[PDB]
Amino acid sequence: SDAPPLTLEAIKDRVLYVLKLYDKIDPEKLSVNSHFMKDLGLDSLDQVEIIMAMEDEFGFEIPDIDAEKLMCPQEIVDYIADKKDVYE
Amino acid sequence: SKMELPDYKQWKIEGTPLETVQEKLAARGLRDPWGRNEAWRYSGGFANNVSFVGALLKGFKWGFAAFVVAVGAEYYLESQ
Amino acid sequence: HAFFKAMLFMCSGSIIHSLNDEQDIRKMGGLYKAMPFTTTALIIGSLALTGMPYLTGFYSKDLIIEAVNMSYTNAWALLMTLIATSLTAAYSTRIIFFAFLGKPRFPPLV
Amino acid sequence: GAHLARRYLGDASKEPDPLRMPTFPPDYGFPERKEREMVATQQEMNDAQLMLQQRDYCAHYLIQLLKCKRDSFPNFLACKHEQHDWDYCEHLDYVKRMKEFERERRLLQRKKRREQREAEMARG
Amino acid sequence: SGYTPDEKLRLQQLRELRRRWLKDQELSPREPVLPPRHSIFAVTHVLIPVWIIHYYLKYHVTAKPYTVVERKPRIFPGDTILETGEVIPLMKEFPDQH
Amino acid sequence: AFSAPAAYLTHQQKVLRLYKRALRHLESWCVHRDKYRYFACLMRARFDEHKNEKDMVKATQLLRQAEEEFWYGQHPQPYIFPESPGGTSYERYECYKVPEWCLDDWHPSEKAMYPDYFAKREQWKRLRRESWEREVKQLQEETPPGGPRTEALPPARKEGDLPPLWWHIVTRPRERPM
Amino acid sequence: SFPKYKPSRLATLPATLDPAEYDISPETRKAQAERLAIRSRLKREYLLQYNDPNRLGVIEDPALIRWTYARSANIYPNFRPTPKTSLLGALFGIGPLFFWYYVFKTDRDKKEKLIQEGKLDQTFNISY
Amino acid sequence: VHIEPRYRQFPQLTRSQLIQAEFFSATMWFWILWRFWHDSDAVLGHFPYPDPSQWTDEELGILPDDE
Amino acid sequence: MLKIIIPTTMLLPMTWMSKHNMIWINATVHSLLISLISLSLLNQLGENSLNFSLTFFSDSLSAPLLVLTTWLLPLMLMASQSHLSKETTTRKKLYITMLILLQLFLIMTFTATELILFYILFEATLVPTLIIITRWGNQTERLNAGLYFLFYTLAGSLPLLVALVYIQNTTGSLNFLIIHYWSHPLSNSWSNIFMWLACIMAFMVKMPLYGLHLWLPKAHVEAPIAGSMVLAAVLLKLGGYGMMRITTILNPLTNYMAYPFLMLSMWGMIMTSSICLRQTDLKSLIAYSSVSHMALVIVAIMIQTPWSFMGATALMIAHGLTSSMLFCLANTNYERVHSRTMILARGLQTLLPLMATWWLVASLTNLALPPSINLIGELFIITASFSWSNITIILMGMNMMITALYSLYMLITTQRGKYTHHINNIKPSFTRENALMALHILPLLLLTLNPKMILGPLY
Ligand SMILES: CCCCCCCCCCCCCCCCC[C@@H](O)O[C@H](CO[C@H](O)CCCCCCCCCCCCCCC)COP(=O)(O)OCC[N+](C)(C)C
Ligand SMILES: CCCCCCCCCCCC(=O)SCCNC(=O)CCNC(=O)[C@H](O)C(C)(C)COP(=O)(O)O
Repeated sequence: SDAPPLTLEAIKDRVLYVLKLYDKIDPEKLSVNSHFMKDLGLDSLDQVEIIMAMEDEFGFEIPDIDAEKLMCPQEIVDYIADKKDVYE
Repeated sequence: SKMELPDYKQWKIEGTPLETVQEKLAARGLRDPWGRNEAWRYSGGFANNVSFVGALLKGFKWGFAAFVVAVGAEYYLESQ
Repeated sequence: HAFFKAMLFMCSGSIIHSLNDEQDIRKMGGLYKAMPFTTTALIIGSLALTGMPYLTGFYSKDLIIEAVNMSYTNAWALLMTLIATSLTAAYSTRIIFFAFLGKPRFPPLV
Repeated sequence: GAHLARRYLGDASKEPDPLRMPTFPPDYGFPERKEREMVATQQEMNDAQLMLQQRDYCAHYLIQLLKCKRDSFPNFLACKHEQHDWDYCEHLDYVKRMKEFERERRLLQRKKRREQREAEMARG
Repeated sequence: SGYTPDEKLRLQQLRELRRRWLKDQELSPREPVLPPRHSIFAVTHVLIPVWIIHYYLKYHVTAKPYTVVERKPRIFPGDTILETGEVIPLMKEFPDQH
Repeated sequence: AFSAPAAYLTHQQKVLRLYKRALRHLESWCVHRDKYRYFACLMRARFDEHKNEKDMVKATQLLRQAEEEFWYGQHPQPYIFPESPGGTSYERYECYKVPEWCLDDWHPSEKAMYPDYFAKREQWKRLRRESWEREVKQLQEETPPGGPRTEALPPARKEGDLPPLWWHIVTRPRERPM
Repeated sequence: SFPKYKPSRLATLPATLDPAEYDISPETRKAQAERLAIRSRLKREYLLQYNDPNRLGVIEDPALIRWTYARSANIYPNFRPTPKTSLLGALFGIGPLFFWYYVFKTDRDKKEKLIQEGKLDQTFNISY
Repeated sequence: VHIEPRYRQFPQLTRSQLIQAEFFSATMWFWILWRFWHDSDAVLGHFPYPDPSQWTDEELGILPDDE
Repeated sequence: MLKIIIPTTMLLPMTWMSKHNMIWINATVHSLLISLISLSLLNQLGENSLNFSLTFFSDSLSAPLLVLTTWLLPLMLMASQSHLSKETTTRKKLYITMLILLQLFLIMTFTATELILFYILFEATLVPTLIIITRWGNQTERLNAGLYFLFYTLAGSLPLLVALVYIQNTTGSLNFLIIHYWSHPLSNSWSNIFMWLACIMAFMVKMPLYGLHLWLPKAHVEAPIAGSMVLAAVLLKLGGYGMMRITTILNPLTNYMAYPFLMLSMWGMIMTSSICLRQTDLKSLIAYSSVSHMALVIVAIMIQTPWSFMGATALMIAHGLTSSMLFCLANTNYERVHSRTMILARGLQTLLPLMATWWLVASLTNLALPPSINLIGELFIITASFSWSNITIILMGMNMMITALYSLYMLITTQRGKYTHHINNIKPSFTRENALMALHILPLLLLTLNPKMILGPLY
């Protein structure tokens, strides 16, 4: 049929996967609750690039006003889960 | 069904045009931190692809072999 | 024209359905090997459209062009027809090149 | 194409006019011209219902081709000799038309040059 | 930058409620409680309509003049007419430009 | 679409939005991935060259010039994601979205099928009925006397309350309803 | 530096190219604050009745009623006979009628005059 | 026929689709070659185009600028 | 023909003697039976009309109108009972009495053999319609609407009466048969010109003519659904019937007196079609549609050719049915949401699919889709006008482009898009409304099957 019913663990796995290929982010130091500015020491442009990478990966656009607020991978996972009605 | 993502450390910009991009940016003092993300588009089974002329001549070998054997049959069938 | 036009549209629809309803050719990567039957069909249809000899588009378009070239007609219309039949191959080449050749450009979930 | 360039850029006074052609009478340069003969009768052409544009001096070959096409219906690859003959005699008709065009062109240029030369002789 | 604690808490509670509602949309195993030959297609879709059409054309449409008109068949030199048996003569001794 | 807008856009927000738009349009121009990476790194260098301008006036002038250059050199046919407001699947499924209150008009024969679902629906309706008054009281108490100044709503705070005005957000039809 | 873009009636000026939004004053910030305040008040009013469990029917919108009433019933009471109004009314209500009358009268006079001379090619003109 | 997603790997291909595509490309090229071998005149022209300059004046019949 | 007149006069006391809960059933069943009885008038001759007696006669132009009226009464009864549920028994009986009297007056109007009796009945039809509009209208404007309905008519009809009696003192009779057999030419004088105007302006204001149409939107918007149905379907056709009957004595003056009316009709057709594009009200759109169609009918009657006459008759019948259906369709949504604004309730196809199908069929028939009788009449009129003058195909063509637009616009505004979120009182459509729509639409296609019966005596 069509694409499978995306689940929460898959979303989190993809988010951490795409974040671990970023050269400015340490893989070991990166956690699902890590803060981009505080814990990882990135600026706003790096956040914009990360959000653009998420848009490219999952194939849907995140509005700017909603995009600025995301700061940790858990926030991105929650936003994507709420957007696509993923509940399991 | 029930398939997990591959390892993330196998993706390397080495051997792909991303290496040339990084070398060009290194001469300018800059860097490309997203090459490893794009390495999968060149790494595996997508490593090579045909050209336009080569794409047009997809089944030319088999077709020409069939044409040659058919022509040979025709030449040595009118001899009746 | 009905045959190969409908078939080219069906190939385009197959490509669209495969790539999660994506229609922009700028996100259409290397489908020459990933979609062999679709690639074969689209290449054959593009060749038939361009008046490749002894295909379906040849037996009508070739005679149309050769009848226009040998009639008491407007010269500007003849020149425009020739430029148009070159641009036909131009845009067919654009479709094939951007859709089937090169490296993937679609989202990673294949 | 060169004829178009010659008529539209060069001197068009010695170039034939396709709409107004011929401008010379048929027996001017010829001591005698044979009348072109037609092989198929009006009634045969009417009964075959060829078309108003296919009823030229070539209709006999077309009638033969249609008859052999109808006779050998399922074998649609058998009427090659008749088609070739019809195409050949069409080609002969076309060559005759080119001959008429070239004759008219040289007639016009020769007549105009000879008139200019006679006027020049009468002007001196 | 980012959320404020009120926004984070509201998003949390709304997400829990939305997930509960989405879970409730699932169907229990019994939910749709419904209350209480080979070539037949070619007979009732081809044969019957063509029988009716042939009857109507043969016995009603053709009963009036000029209702069905066919163009006259082509006649060439050399055929024989079916009715009168007339044979059409040959065609004027081809010049034979072989 | 989910966050309450603010009164105005800050200079940092405007610069970030210009950065995103420029990068996306450059990707639209640079079809291939390696070329896009090269020119995106060049664009990043251009953007962070003037990151430390202490005078806001010159920063806004640079922003003005960047907007003018972007408008002149923008892609006339930029890439749009399929479900974005300019995409080919923007509002495709809006014909399949039906509000929940329609289920109140079903014939009892129709409701005979799916009994458990309608029991759960009755549970949810009773919960909404019981929590509406507390939601209204909380909104009344938290609102400033001059009325609300933004569109942000408070969360729940007491023992078992629900966030005010939650019914029509929680009970969204779906993204792919039918 | 680059060619300029000039707005038109049917192709307006973009927000990012508006000079008025790059030269700001605290008065403009206050005005934006009031705008957001009114919008938030109206949104709260709408959402209070939107979520009411006991509400059955249509939430009446005073803005829609105002729009329809202004478009339909409020026009004549605010109409004054001015040179502009009278001239436009006379033009758009009289000029087309006389123009079309002249066109059709001329065509029919030509047709009748051709008929009288007997040269119209009226063969097979049975149905009329 | 069941095929699962790959996530950054080449998609799974069945033998049947490759066989079909290769067969159809081969048959198209065979048809083109066979038709050109049997019907070349449809492409290269069948009857020679004459040059009007080589036509003698006797057969076209114009007087030699005398009368 | 008293076999049809007496049953209505019997409908009156039958309604007034019924039980309090059986008025609607009895009225509907016996109105349907009377329609079935009136179906027999369609057996017409080819040379002369059915001259029943010294007082009544039936032509092939009035028989379809009688059938349409007798068919429309049960539809009005079906539509009216929804919003009159809270009304008292006596007032419901009075409303049914008004409807019955209107049908009776129309029936005797379409078959009067003499012009003065036809005038008397054609003017007597004013009272029940005005009473209905003013008494059972919903909003405060109804009063004014009634006034606009009344005087606009009377100012046009008062001179006609004078002209009529004048004719009786000149030719000695007003009987239609004697008038037709003893017709004499009208010379070109001022007295004859004013006689022409007096005889014509009443039916011009009834159609209505462009510039004289300001009463129609008021009357058709402020009236109840039955009132709107009766004004749109039948009452507008009185002007056309009268013009067709009266133009027998106006020749050859009409040959040049039709120019101002032809120009008004064509340009106002274009103007009203343009008006329909920008309309915030749904009933006014249908009203201006009616104005455009009746302008086409006026053109057809004025050019005075057999093809134009047939097209005019077919167009009147088709327009009556179509406009009645459109009004009922709009009234369903109004009863749902209590507002006539078009953009209030949207996306109704998601909520009411079969009603969306009814809307689609009604709008397709409105824009003259072939082979409906709407397009038959429109095309006959267009061909006759082309014979009149070749340039007409411009203006008509423009109309044929604009009309469809607004039609589909209405549909796209009401049925498509996304539903209004705050409207949650949209109940599923009742069997009554669906039956009303089906009874509106099926006779249209049935008449399309046999179109020779609405093409008038010129057939
Ligand atoms: C908003 C819409 C309302 C309805 C509109 C209906 C239109 C009614 C107009 C009536 C049309 C024709 C009326 C008069 C017929 C001829 C017109 C006349 O003006 O033309 C010349 C007439 O010459 C002069 O014009 C005389 C008329 C001048 C006085 C009339 C005033 C015109 C001003 C317009 C006022 C608007 C009238 C309508 C008010 C609503 C013709 O020359 P002539 O051959 O000698 O006269 C023919 C009659 N004969 C044979 C008896 C001799
Ligand atoms: C394809 C055609 C269009 C492409 C053309 C695009 C041209 C644009 C290039 C030129 C743009 C500029 O230089 S405009 C440079 C703007 N300069 C400033 O704003 C100075 C103050 N710095 C800050 O505000 C923050 O540090 C900030 C920089 C926002 C970072 O934010 P974060 O660190 O907190 O994430």
